[PDB]
Amino acid sequence: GNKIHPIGFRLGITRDWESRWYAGKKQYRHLLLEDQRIRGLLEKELYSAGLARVDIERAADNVAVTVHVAKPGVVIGRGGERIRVLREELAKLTGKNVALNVQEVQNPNLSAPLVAQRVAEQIERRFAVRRAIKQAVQRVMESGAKGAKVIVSGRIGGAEQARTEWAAQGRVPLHTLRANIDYGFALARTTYGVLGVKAYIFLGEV
Amino acid sequence: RAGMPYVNQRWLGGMLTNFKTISQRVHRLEELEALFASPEIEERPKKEQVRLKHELERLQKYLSGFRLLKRLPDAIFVVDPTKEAIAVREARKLFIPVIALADTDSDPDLVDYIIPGNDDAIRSIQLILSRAVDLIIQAR
Amino acid sequence: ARKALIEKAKRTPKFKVRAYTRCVRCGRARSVYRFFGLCRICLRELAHKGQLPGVRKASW
Amino acid sequence: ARRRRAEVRQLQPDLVYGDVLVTAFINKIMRDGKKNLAARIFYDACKIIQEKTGQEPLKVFKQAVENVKPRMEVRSRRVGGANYQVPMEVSPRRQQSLALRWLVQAANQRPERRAAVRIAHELMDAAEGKGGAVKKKEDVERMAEANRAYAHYRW
Amino acid sequence: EQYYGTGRRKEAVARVFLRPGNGKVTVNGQDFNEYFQGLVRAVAALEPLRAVDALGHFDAYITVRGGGKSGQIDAIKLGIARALVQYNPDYRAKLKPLGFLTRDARVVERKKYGKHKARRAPQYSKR
Amino acid sequence: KIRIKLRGFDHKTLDASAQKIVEAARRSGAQVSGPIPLPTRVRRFTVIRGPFKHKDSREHFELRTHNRLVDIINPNRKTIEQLMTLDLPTGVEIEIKT
RNA sequence: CGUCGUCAGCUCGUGCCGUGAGGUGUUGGGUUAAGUCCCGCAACGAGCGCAACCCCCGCCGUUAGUUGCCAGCGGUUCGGCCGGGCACUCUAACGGGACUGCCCGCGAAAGCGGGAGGAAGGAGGGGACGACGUCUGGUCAGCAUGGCCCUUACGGCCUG
RNA sequence: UUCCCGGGCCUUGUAC
Ligand SMILES: [Zn+2]
Repeated sequence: GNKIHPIGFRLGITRDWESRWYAGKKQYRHLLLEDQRIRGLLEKELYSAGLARVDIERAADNVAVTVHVAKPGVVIGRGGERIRVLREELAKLTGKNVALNVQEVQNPNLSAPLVAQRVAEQIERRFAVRRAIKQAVQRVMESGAKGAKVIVSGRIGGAEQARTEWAAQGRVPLHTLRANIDYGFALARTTYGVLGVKAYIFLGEV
Repeated sequence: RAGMPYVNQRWLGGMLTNFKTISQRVHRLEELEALFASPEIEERPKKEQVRLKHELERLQKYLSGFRLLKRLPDAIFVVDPTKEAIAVREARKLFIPVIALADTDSDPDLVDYIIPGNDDAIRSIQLILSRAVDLIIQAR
Repeated sequence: ARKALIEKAKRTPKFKVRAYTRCVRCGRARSVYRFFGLCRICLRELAHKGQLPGVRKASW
Repeated sequence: ARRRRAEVRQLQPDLVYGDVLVTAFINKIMRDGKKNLAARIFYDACKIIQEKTGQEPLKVFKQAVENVKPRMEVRSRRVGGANYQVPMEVSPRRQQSLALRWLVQAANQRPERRAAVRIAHELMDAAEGKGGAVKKKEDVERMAEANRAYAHYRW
Repeated sequence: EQYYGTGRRKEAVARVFLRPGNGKVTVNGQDFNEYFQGLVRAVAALEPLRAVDALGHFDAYITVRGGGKSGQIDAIKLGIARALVQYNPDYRAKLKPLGFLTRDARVVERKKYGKHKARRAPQYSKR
Repeated sequence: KIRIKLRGFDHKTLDASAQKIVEAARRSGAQVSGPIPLPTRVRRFTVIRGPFKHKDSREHFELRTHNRLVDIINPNRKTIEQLMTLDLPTGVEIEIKT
């Protein structure tokens, strides 16, 4: 067992870093800490919006945050007021005139994190696990997506014994570098403990 | 020397009962053949090209001639009904008339149109097949 | 990794030598690196998640 | 090895003499990977041979080599939890191996203070047919051919 | 006029300059024998010379950097081989079979975690 | 007489930035020294993959910094104003020293 | 995260056999590091696997010459020290190159033995990479979390 | 490759 992170395996090629900036040893730690704090706040807030990715850029004493959301309607609001207060929040947190940006993800069925949170919510709502997994994999397969794989951790249906479910279809070549496999993990909290869901989606090559 | 297809290397088990699956291989061979004659081959470094060359060679050896069949055939011509018993069974199962150049060790009942002759003796096969193809060409 | 222990490290302890380093993510004080200010587990997790600019898997 | 034949490494022939046996000898003298020291020991030894004994020490070295070269070896065999020291033929490669090995250990075995004089004395004596290496070879030979009754175990 | 060869072996790099002369070799502005003083393998540098009836025709200027003495000698060897090749191509026909125009490419293997040094596992007993 | 320092984590964006600067300067009259590659600096971090034990796991990570040099010669005033104005990519870091 | 184990195996679609459980594929001969590949064979494929794609070392080339280098020039208070130059080493980026590719011979083929050209010759030498699963494996003391337990104490602050 | 240790594949007797 003990498969490695599919994203960390492809940082060099076919995948790109979430945080894109340079800093010396003198100030690496501070920037990293503030970046982590920003990510924490944003993930805590915008969960309802269907968060996908948070990109952090720095050019010169300024931050350019990009947020990938399924539905920008939630984040922006009725006439672009919500974002404003959101901006202010970040502006209050770290006083370097951040510039928030929102991007909408095309066909949300082809984003592993979104599938992950969807399945997690289904689990949290006491759904049937196996049926939900088949539905999810089929839904992913409908929209191109040359491969799909979904794994659920354990403690299925409040049972006394934990067990992995697992289901996949298509091609999921985890061993090839030129794969561009999108990965997503979600955690579901229920009355009988925590469950982990993983989703891999395979989209073309080269 | 005719439009008719042929199988002359080895009868892959299921060319008729599993025609769709073999048609998948026909499609694959077509796609490879197209790819090698395309100016997009500069990707896929030399070793992968060599692997694809091996694959293409294999599919060419085995599936050549069969490529002509866009669908199920209308009849089958077999040199030896016993050596090619599998093909006979498939044709029988799919209501495809069978023509055989049988010999002393064959089953007449399994062939609709039988030519009692020789299976060895290159001369005999040459004569029979030449006459048959000439009749094919003449009647077009 | 008690909470009280976490806040105890964020005050000047009347002398220099009592000061030390804790992980800024989990409050571990056993495998923290000066460069990042993270424990080895958190470092590995964040590196795999691709949230460390320029940090990549090494092979040579 | 279970498949291959473990190809023999071809040693680089010595510089002064243009010979491979000398290279093998100096390699066998080696400890802790000090080539220069071993070569110096060998050269000093051969110079001592030259001064003491008239003729070129290359020939005396070679002659000692085929002097202390055996032909029979006894090997253990495990049949029904018993030992069967069957005699067996040695390939020239194996011959050379044990010859050089015995020569070097015998050289190290002498009670003389300096290594060079020890190896020189052992070399000259082995050429003559006396010393530790020679006596050990007749030891192994007499251990062999004494249990010829075991020869049926071809192995 | 400049007959040049590179020469590299086990992290050592050389630069050799052969010019017509009486057969004087100098490295780092110093005599060959003095530089490799006491090294029995020093003469293992210039057998490429004697292979082709040289050693009487060519004065050599050698600038060599990096690696150890044995690596130094090997780099010099390959350098002179390449320079002699540059002199006249035909020499190749008699140099290649003797094993002088190949670049030896075995270096120190990387030390591996879980081992003492790249191969040696820590000792364990009392199974 | 003006030296231009380019530091980065990604070599591709660094090369792109250096190319942009060199091209813009070359267009702007006087000649330049050209992109001088410098030896990259490597930091290494070996960790235990496991959270509790198995000290024989030891996954590796590296952080490498790539360096450039431009060294514009015979500075022009309009060349100078051309600099400090062109927006640089996010990842790349710039430095100016006479 | 460790181990079996970087062992080579674990399955599916369609088609054939059997009334059915099921079987074939995945067995047999040979060969590989390998379920790698060939032939035979009622099967033809495909997925996770192996291999490859990625990184380093080894040869060469094109952009690039400062803090790197100094072959051919002029000085030098002789140390690249200056004037001077990117020839060479290097430094980094992008490529080329190795593919049983050519020849002889042996085999029905995969292949085998021996040559040549090459820096390298028959997975060139290492790295990253761990399949379906087993071990009620390890970790509630990195962290996260279900249920019990304590809250003038099993909480917290100092000295030793 | 006889034997010691640990594996893989193919063959045979008694229980789920
Ligand atoms: Zn931590």
